[PDB]
Amino acid sequence: YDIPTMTAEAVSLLKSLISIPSISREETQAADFLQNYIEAEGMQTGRKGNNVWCLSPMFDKPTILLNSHIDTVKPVKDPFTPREENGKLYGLGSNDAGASVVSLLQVFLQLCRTSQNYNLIYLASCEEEVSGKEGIESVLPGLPPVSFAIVGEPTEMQPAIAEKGLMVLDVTATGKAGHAARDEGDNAIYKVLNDIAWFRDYRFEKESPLLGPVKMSVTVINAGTQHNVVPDKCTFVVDIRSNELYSNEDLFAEIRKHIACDAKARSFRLNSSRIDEKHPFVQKAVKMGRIPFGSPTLSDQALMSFASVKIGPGRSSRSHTAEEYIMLKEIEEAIGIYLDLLDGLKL
Amino acid sequence: YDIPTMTAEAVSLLKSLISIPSISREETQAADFLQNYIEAEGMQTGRKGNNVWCLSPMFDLKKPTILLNSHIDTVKPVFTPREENGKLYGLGSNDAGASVVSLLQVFLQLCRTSQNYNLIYLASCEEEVSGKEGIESVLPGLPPVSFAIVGEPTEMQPAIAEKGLMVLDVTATGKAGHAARDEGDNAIYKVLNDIAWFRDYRFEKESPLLGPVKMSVTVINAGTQHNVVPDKCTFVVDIRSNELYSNEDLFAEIRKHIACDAKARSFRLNSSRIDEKHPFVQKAVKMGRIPFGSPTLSDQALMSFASVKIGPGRSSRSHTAEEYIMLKEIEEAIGIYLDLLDGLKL
Ligand SMILES: [Cl-]
Ligand SMILES: [Cl-]
Ligand SMILES: [Cl-]
Ligand SMILES: [Cl-]
Ligand SMILES: [Cl-]
Ligand SMILES: [Cl-]
Repeated sequence: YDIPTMTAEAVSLLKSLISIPSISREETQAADFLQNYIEAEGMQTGRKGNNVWCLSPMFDKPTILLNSHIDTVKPVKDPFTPREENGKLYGLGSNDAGASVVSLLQVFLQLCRTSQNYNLIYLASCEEEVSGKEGIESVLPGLPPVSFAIVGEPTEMQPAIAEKGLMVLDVTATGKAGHAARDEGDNAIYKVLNDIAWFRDYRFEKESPLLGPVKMSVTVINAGTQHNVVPDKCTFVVDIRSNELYSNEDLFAEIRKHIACDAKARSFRLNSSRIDEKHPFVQKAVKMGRIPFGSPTLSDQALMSFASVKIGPGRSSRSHTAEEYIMLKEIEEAIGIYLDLLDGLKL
Repeated sequence: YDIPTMTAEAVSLLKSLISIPSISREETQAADFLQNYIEAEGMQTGRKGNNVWCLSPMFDLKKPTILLNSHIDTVKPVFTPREENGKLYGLGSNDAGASVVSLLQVFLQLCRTSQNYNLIYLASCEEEVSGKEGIESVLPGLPPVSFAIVGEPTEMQPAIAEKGLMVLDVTATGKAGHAARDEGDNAIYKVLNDIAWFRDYRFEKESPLLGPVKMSVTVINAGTQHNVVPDKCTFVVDIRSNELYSNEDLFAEIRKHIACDAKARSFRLNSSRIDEKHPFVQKAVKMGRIPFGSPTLSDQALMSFASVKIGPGRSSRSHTAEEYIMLKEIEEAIGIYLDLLDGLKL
């Protein structure tokens, strides 16, 4: 396989992508450029919103989905004009997750000219950064059944075989009005003090070797208006991160048995992910010296019910950061590693 | 003394004052009128801002001085005086024009008699908002005050104790970071034990007149987005002392228990007290008056010397729609004030 030519082409397509603003929900022009780029490779695409896909020829055999996102986080030097400096390509969305988008497509295109035991689907999803309803969630029900998926996010090409989920809970304590200088009222602030300590100290029974215990964090609180008015109402927000041993639904039910104050989940759908260690892909990865781990960062894996693994070029620490960059050498390395894992893989 | 004549003159001045709008900080015209009135009575006045005072004749520093005080400002309407059912309506009639007019008549009469003490009459402004241009601006400039009488609606019963006010802002400081990672320092978790402490602690000294120091945590705020560990959390504490502590005494104890940066908006609105064995108090009790403790702030809070709060009307009427004062209340006040002060061996 011609790695240097795939790398040189992946890098030019990424410069184009960095130059096109593609913040969550305002990704139309980037999606245009992507679709029109693939079309020029003799491939017939599919589209829904700013989500673009491409099925392999002669399908339906197990199917492997190759996926990453084209939306970016808002900025914050340089704007989004690409710049190269002694091996580094600077740009918003270069590390998270552009580098993965350009590598997987080059790999998809090369593998479409080889004889494999599986069908292959490429997907450039949108609204990943805000967990948006018109992202990946809107496309899965139309595509053919997915047997296995690779999600491209920066993991220094290490296989993330477990990923924490996300659930946000709004809790409200209702007290009673009064004069603070008198013997009147029910203080809504006092009512939530034990609740907050419980959120910080409670440990769910099942603990994961890869993600440790379920994590819960009280990160926003509000109550009261002026100093001589009894606070009637108090609201707080809990950010909850399941391990792969629990659903968001299992956690909410447990929590409602210990907390008396009204509590509501904003959603239950962004669950944790898991893939069995004997899975053929995990097994070939390990035989190639890769070290499987568990990721604390949410991705498009959370909207996938089928088995998946998170593995892509770049590093976590550069994401959502000033002067974000990807190394030309990391893209070269990613393409070659992706090719070795997939070529001759039997599910 | 001619009590009926004094009463008609006091009631006549009260009408003229009600008609002049004097919302806190905007009492210039009401103070102009009042200054002129006092000058026309043949008394030389003193003035600073909208505070008007005058001193008894032959004032000497070898005798003790009693200060008579009330305020000319009023709260915003909830001003044309009407009379109906032996009762005078208008903004500032109960709180506190009725004391203003009564104390002035009492002052002008005692100034023509021989007493063991000197007198100062003071009409202060900005009381309702405890403003800096009010009584706080005047006191350091006057001669020494042995004790003062503050005229507020107490039904001519003496308030010998008054609560103070202190507001505290406490801030916990942490460190930001990602909530799903092993990062940051949560500023909200830092304040949990503190808030329980403010609600459960009881100061050692309780008053029979005001009960114990009261503290309440009434406002809390922290955080912005769910995935970011909060690095700041601020809350507010409303604290009302009894007469057995200054606000600084309360702050020093609080700081021994709370590590988080805590800052008072001010210490200056302290509790007040006058000893039960003070001669004025003993005279009142002898006349069948019943001393009590008031939970309501007044200009007493800015006086470091001993004081008693006693005036015509009832506090239930203050700050209310259709404010009034019974004419019989001005008449009674004048006579009670004169039985108390006339011949008092200070
Ligand atoms: Cl997501
Ligand atoms: Cl109040
Ligand atoms: Cl952060
Ligand atoms: Cl998040
Ligand atoms: Cl201060
Ligand atoms: Cl005393």
